[PDB]
Amino acid sequence: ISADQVNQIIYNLHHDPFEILGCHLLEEGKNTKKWVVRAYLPKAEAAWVIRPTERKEDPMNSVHHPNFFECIIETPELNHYQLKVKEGEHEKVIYDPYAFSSPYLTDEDIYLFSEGNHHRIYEKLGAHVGEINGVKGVYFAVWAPNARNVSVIGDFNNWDGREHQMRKRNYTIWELFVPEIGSGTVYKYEIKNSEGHIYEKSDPYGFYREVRPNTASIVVDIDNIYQWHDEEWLEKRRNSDPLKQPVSVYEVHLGSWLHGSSAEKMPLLNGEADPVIVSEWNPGARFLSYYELAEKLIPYVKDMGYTHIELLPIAEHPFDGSWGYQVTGFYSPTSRFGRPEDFMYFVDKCHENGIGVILDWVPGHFPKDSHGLAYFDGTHLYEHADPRIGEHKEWGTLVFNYGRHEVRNFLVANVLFWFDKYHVDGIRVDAVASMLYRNYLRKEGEWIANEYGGDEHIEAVSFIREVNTLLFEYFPGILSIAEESTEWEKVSRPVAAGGLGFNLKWDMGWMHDMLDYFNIDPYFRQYHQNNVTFSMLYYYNENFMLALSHDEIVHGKSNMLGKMPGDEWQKYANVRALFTYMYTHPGKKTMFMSMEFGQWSEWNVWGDLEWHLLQYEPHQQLKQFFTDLNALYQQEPALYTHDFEYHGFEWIDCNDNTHSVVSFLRRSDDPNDSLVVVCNFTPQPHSHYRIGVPEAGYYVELFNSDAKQYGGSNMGNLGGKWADEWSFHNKPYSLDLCLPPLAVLILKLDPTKVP
Ligand SMILES: [Mg+2]
Ligand SMILES: [Mg+2]
Ligand SMILES: [Mg+2]
Ligand SMILES: [Mg+2]
Repeated sequence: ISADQVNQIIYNLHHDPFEILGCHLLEEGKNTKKWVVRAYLPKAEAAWVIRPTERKEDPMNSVHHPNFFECIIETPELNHYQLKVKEGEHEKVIYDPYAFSSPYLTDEDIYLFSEGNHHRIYEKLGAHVGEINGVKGVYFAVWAPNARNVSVIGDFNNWDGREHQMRKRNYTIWELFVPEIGSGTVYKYEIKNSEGHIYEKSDPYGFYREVRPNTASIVVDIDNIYQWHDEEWLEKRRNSDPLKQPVSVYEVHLGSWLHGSSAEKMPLLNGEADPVIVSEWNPGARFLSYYELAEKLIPYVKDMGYTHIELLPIAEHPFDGSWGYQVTGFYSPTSRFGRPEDFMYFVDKCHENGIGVILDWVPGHFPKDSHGLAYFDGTHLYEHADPRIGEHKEWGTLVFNYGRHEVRNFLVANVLFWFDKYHVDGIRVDAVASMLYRNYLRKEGEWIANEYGGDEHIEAVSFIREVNTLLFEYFPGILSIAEESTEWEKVSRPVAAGGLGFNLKWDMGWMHDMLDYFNIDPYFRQYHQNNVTFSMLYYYNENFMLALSHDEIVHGKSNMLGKMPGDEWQKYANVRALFTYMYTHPGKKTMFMSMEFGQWSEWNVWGDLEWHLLQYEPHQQLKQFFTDLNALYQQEPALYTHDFEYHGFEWIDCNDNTHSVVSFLRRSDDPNDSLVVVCNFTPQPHSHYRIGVPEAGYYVELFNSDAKQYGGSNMGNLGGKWADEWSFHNKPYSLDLCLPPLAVLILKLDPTKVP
């Protein structure tokens, strides 16, 4: 490029910067092409072009001006890239602001979508504010290849689409530009199918939706509604390995954490709306907005000390009682809690407080509701036509045709969408087995095998691998968490190693072992010592997340206290011992709202949590317990640097079944960060109990779950204990401990202590 062209850009004299900025073809070779990407990045000193799907990165060079950059790249196609931009000591990664010169679908967009590889399809499908032929308006586009006709109906034409019939492009996608309407427009698509039947559909790629049970889509100017402040969070994430950090997740169902009064409006970020009543049977209650949740949930979490919030599915869903797991509006955060920019504000405020956001994401199925994706164009479009692979009959839902390119693309791009537009830090996928098996919840003679005779759902395995390949290329540093309940192998291993590409898997066997164990009367736990220790046998086959989830405190299973035997003191003590063990056992941690304050009743998705319990000392003490435990977890490297290496854990003794006592070490990089953990899972105290330790010296009692401030009896070692030169458990030194009842101790060598 010339200096004159540069200067035109720098001084805002150029007639159309898209002519120069963005990605432009320079030449075509025999087997490749030469491209330039240009960027004007005021205040940046350096920039790179990332091609995350090829795992490449090329520096950009300043050209004529220190803030004007170019990068020449040879490759057959340059569809997928990001700009990494350094301003002083800080780096951000963004999509190219000049990527798309027009709001309409190009030939190239259509080709990539036809092939299943348009990672940014949601920039063109759906509804977008823009300009065509000189006039501002909204561009609508929808995939419906077998429809006979499609029209845009909405507020702007009183729901009569005769003058807003769409144009079909390439036998596949319908479009229309509507001048002089903007964000806030309410609409649907009116489709006529091959039989002549006329019906109404919400926008599959819609960005916002009326409040259930209404279903019209609403136009959002998604790139001009919110100003983020989380660049430093996003930089640290991208440059860190979350597997080597503390990860303690507070799992939350937004609709049922806390309710407000329906006698007032729902406040929004700089605005308000009518209240959304929780149900017809509880009409005095409304949901809190994303905005109110930012102001209330986030400081609550921060003070408790969790590193992450995990949300039950926030994608738009018609029935509260599905908990969000039957989604019909995959590209919009539920309108129960306000607008897209209110959820953006929630995430930005998490990041300001140093808290990450994990979304439960639901690619496995979708419900039959007629506004949604089902039978979209008068054919089996999103779902597979064969009910043996396209329906989950026991659930009454439909299963995506993962082999069909445009369906694969809908979902792959949807996962990316949440990380792009809403800056989330992770996803969690429930019931991964439901996708992986062609015989899932199907009787003999009612499913068919794959092309090799097996039960593996090949197309679904390929989709999962593609999702996780792409996610980590575009957004390194994120969490991709699976729950897979059939011992499918290598769930949390890289795709190139034959895995499914997740980086963490819920340890469901661990969860069952613990909750079954703790539910046993303590005298009988001697017959089930193996529940305590067994999960360490397979532990290194995956990267495990230790999750005690929402699913465990519903349907007659009781809340945590209710699972435990004994009198009220012992029930609390059991909860503290279980969770101290959980936080000291190798693996990352997840627990569900209400567990941290000892709610007695099961989680009820139709009400809110029993916050009044925190008026009382025992609940307050348990909450302080969790606060201190989260703090300890973040403060002790041996609890998080080596979760997934043999070095990070070793049993000291796990053979005393007759007293339900086990002990173990956790280690990190520094040998002085080693921790000694001792568990007593009966109510019998022990005044002298010997445990082998690896070094001489004074072992401080760093944590004790029987402390009086946690509701315990305050038994313990009065600060700590000198090791004896007295070999035990095959170690040269040993501690003569007092073990409190139904309690866990954590001890740590203070090598500077005065003898
Ligand atoms: Mg009509
Ligand atoms: Mg399940
Ligand atoms: Mg057993
Ligand atoms: Mg309530």
